[PDB]
Amino acid sequence: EMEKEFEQIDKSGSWAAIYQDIRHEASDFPCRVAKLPKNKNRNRYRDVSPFDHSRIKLHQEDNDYINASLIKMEEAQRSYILTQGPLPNTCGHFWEMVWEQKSRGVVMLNRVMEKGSLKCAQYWPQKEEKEMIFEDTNLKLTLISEDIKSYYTVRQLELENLTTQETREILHFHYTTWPDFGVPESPASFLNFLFKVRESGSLSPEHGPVVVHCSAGIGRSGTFCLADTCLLLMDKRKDPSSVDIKKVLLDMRKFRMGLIQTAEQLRFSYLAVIEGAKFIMGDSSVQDQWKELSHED
Amino acid sequence: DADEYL
Repeated sequence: EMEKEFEQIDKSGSWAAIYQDIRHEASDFPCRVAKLPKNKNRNRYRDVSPFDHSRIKLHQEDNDYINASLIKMEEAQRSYILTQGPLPNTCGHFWEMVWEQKSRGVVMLNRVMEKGSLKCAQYWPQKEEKEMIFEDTNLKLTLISEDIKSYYTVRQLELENLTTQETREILHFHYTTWPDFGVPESPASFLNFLFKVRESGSLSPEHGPVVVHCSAGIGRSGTFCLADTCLLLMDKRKDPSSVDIKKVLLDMRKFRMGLIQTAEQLRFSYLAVIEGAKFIMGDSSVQDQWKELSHED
Repeated sequence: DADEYL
């Protein structure tokens, strides 16, 4: 019973404690490749590595390493690629991962700059006229269009494998309004952003896994994935009441470490699922009842 | 504190 738990935990102020218990129980698997000295420069963070077992292997015989993990939610029937914000030398690898994994959507939960610092490189072209060519990986990236809404931007990018003369359309979902500190006070904008991602077909099993990133690819990306998977299971199970966000979270941490970085992000995910479930579970009156909330013109 | 992360 999740509404219960939220109130019960908030009233008692045991968020850190509930959270820390999840940290303590979190799985732990080797990250051998990630720690190899030749991949030091592919890791934005030394303390944030993909497990060897779920890491995404680039299909280059060169060095197949990218700080990216495959989160496969078996019961939820959805896979996500959680990755760090590309570094300046790993932007070609990122797009190569996108390409080789058949990903249709890329979900960015951060801004290139946050807290006065760079949390991710400018890995996509800001201008239609200034396409980017990834020479190391031989990919061409072109901004086709963008749709700037108040809390997110949906971009239509064109990824061209220059080697095969083959082109794909990549939808870029960029939640631009996540605050520098703390989480959104309401899950409204995140959830509406989540539903457009879903609505685009980017998360369908017909495509490769959606590529979700933030700066380290664990906190906000974990929020996105946890919330989306918990929403999948509720509106799938005999009783939605049976979905346990902590167990969902722990199954996700089997695939990538540290998903959800603060007790506030864990609380934000409980908020998000609690609110997301209300709207879909049975308010026949709406589906997307995030008018004023997300505002929209 | 130092560049990387937790």
